[PDB]
Amino acid sequence: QEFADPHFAAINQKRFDLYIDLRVQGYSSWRVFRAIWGEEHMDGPAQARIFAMESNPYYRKQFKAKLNATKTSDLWNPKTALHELLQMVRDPTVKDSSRLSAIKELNVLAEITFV
Amino acid sequence: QEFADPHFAAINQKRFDLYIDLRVQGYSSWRVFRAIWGEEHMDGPAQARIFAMESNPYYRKQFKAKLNATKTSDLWNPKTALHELLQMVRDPTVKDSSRLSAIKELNVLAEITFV
Amino acid sequence: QEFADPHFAAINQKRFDLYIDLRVQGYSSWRVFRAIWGEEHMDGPAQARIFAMESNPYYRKQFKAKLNATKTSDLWNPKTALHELLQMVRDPTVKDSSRLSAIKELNVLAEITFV
Amino acid sequence: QEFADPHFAAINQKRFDLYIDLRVQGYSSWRVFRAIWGEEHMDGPAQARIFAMESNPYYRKQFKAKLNATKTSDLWNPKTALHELLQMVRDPTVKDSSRLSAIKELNVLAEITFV
Amino acid sequence: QEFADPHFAAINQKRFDLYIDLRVQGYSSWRVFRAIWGEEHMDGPAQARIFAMESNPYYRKQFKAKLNATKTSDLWNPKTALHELLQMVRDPTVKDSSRLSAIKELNVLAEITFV
Amino acid sequence: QEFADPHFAAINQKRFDLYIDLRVQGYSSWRVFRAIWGEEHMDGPAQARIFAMESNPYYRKQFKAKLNATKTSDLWNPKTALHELLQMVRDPTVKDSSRLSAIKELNVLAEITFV
Amino acid sequence: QEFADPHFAAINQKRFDLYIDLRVQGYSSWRVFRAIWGEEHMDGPAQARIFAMESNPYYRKQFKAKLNATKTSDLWNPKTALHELLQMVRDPTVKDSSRLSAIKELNVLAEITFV
Amino acid sequence: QEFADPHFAAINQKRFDLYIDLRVQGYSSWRVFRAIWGEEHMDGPAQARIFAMESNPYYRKQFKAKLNATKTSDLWNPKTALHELLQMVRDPTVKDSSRLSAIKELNVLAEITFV
Amino acid sequence: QEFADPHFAAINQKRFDLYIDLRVQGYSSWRVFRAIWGEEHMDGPAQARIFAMESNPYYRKQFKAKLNATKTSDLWNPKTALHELLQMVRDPTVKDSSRLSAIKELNVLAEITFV
Amino acid sequence: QEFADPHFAAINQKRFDLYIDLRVQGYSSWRVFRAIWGEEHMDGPAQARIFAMESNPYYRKQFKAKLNATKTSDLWNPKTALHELLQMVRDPTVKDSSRLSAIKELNVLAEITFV
Repeated sequence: QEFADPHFAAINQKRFDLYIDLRVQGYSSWRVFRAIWGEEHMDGPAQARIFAMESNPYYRKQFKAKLNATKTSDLWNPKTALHELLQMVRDPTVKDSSRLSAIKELNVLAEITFV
Repeated sequence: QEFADPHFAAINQKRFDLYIDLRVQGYSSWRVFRAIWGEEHMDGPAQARIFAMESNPYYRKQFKAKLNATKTSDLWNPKTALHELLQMVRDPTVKDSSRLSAIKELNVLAEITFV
Repeated sequence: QEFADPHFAAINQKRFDLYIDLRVQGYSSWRVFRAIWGEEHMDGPAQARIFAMESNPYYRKQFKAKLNATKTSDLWNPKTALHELLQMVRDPTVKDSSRLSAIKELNVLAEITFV
Repeated sequence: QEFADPHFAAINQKRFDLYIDLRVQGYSSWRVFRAIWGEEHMDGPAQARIFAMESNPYYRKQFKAKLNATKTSDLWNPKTALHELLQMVRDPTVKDSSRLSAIKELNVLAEITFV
Repeated sequence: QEFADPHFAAINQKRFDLYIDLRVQGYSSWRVFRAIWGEEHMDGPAQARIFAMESNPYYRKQFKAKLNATKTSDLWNPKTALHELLQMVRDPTVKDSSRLSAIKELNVLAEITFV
Repeated sequence: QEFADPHFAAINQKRFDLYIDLRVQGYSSWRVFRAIWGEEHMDGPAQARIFAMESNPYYRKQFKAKLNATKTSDLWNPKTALHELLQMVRDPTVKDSSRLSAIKELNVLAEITFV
Repeated sequence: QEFADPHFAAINQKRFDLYIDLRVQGYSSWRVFRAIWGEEHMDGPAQARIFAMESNPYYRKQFKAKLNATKTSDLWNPKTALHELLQMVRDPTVKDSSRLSAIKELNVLAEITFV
Repeated sequence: QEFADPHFAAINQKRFDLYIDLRVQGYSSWRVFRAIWGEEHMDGPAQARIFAMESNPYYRKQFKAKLNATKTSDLWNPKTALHELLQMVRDPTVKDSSRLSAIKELNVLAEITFV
Repeated sequence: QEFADPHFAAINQKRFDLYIDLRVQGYSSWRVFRAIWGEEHMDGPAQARIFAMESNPYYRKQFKAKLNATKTSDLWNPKTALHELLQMVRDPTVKDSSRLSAIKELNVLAEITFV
Repeated sequence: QEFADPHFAAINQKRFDLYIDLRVQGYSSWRVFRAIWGEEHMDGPAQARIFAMESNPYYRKQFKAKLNATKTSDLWNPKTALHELLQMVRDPTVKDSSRLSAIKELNVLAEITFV
């Protein structure tokens, strides 16, 4: 499918489930297309194909169902927040004001004001 | 219709419904034109054709009706807000101050201050 | 009328009503000229012709009448505000701080602080 | 009058009234000169001629009289404020922070916090 | 007088009164020189001649007298403030944040919060 | 494995444990790939291979388990916060506002206001 | 005196009084040198000669005496503040945020909040 | 060792202690490598070798032990804070806002508000 | 003395007193060197010679003595503050936000809020 | 010593005391090297030699001793703060916002609000 076709589902259905799950977990678009649909990027307009598959009625319904079926503890739980802030702290590409603010917020969260 | 004609409706009516629904859901203009009306972009002035079809009395009336007929729980419900903030968190193109602020707001929302 | 003439009304009167209505609804100038008066842009100074037709006594009086005759619920009602903020959220051209602030305000409005 | 002459009034008096009225309504200078005095711009220094006619004793006195004679409801009344903010909202050239702030203020004004 | 001479007064005295009055009303320097003393600009250093005539004892004394003799209602009265803010609002060269702030302050002044 | 293959685990399993541990400790991606998988960077798209191995079901499950199994005292304890702020203070590449803020926060934490 | 000589006073004494008075009134240096000492600028280093004459013991003592002898009503009295803010308002070179702030402060001062 | 080898310890053990101590005192990485391991920089990727030696299990364990064994008075004691702020004050490369803020904080700390 | 020699005092002692006094009054370095030691700048590194003479034990002791011997009314007394703010107001090179803030502070100081 | 050698002390010991004293007083590094060790800069990497001599155990111990032996009145006493702020005020290279803030803080300190 190198064209821009919304309705071609029920033939490639297992691939659409991987895309829906990876998207509902929260990772961005664009790349997930590279992951699941290979290097079909730059076929025509890549954004066109991406948002064309982003508009399937099958997509929309299954995405809404899976999104509403996930409890709000597999998306944001305290330990993941600590890990994300720590990732931002230890990355030497985040500029320095952002690292300072991340240290501030890790300080505020875990009552670590010298105690 | 490669011209800029407001009133040519009642001949292409199913296409106007897809456009109205996709727009009322909230996605931007410009691209939705690429989606539903193919690659007729850059025919003349693309913005001219877009806002010419954006000014149909048929458009305006049906858009207002469908917009007022949608309950305020298919546009913004808490779980969609969590998913959008998480999308902004896990995207490595959002600069770093925005990611920090998104983490802050996800922190504030779900009472996740170490509890 | 490729010149800059204020008083030439009562001959083209139906076109002036479309312009007045589209302007009173709130959309910007410049383009509405492209819409209703074709591609007569860049005839001389486009801004000159635009603000020359923007200064007709007939214009001013009818614009004031139609503007004062519109109830303040066809301009800003809550559901339109929700739709505009959602448009700004789902547009991937709005930079990232603006998207974060739009999410914040949609959060504040519809009491959606985890409830 | 392609020179820079303050006192040449009482010969061109109807043109000076249109200029005074358009200026007292609040629109900017520079262009109003293009409107009422044709394309005599760039004759010498355009700003020189503009502020030379801006310094006539006849001008000053009539401008002060007409400015003090206008009630403060033909300049700023609530419905005009709503229309101006809406113009700023629907213009796709206003950057995105300004549009967000305009939405905020339209929100604050018309008690539209979900009610 | 194409030189830089402070004391040459009592010969050109009517011109010095126009300059003093235009300056005491509040308009900037530089141009007022163009207005009253023609196009003698760029003779030598224009700023040199301007601030040389700005330092006459005759100037200083008459300027102080006329400045202290003007009541504080020909400089700033409410209606002039409304007109200046409206000028800043309707000028399409003022950037967009300044226009928003001007609308805010016009809102604050004339108790126009939906009332 | 110079391709982009998610499921090739159970053959290289000890390498996946080092990656999981180094990532769960908080250091960034990209480099950890250089560390554990040599200089296989720029094989194709490096980000593609990185986030392809970042999407293994085996990865996800083991990463979640190890992340939830680590007590919140091997990630952020007070002495590590002091050391990180001190690192930011003594690094002559952090610009000067960030160093000032780091000194401020080290001041605030350890009650060192002249006492 | 095209050199840089501090002590050459008591020969040119009337010129030093004009300089002291113009400086004590508050106008900047550099130009006052152009005014009183002609176009001797760029002789060597202009700043060198300026601050060399700025360091005379005769200068310092007379400057201190004249500065302490001036009452604090020939430097800042309310009407001069109004005139300076008005100058900043009516100058079309002051950018637009500064003009807005000047209007704000003129508003705050003269109790002109619609009264 | 011009390669990138984690486990080569117990042969060069005294050098690893100097590195651990200098790092635990708080000075940055990169240079400490230049200090203790000579000019082996730019062998391959310098950051690669640096963070490869930064990931030794021997390193990690000894670094954690020495870091937890240092009392919080050899890292930040009041007199060191005064010295660091004074260093930032007397350095003519710190820009001017940072110097002003450093003076402010030195003012706040040592109760030096004219007393 | 075109070299960089700290101890050469007791031969040139009157020059060192002028430097100490001019520095203790508060004017910057660099230029004072031009003033008292002629045009010996750019001999080698000018900053090197300047801070070499800035490090004499004789210098340090006499500078400390003279600095501690000056009462805190020859450095900052109210009338000097008024004069400095007025200098900043009347200088047309200070940008416009700084001039506005200077007017604000002169307003705040001398109780000149319309009284 | 044109190499990078930490331990070569007890031969050049008087030079190390001057360096320690000048550093403990608070002046920056880099230049102090130029002062005490001549023009040996750019021998290899200047920063390398500087921080190599900055890491001597003899250095560290004597620096700590001398730093802890200095009373907190030879580093920051009120009169030095007044002198530093005055230096920043009278330097015409400090930009204008910094000068304004320095005037503000000198105002705040010495109770000089018109009294």
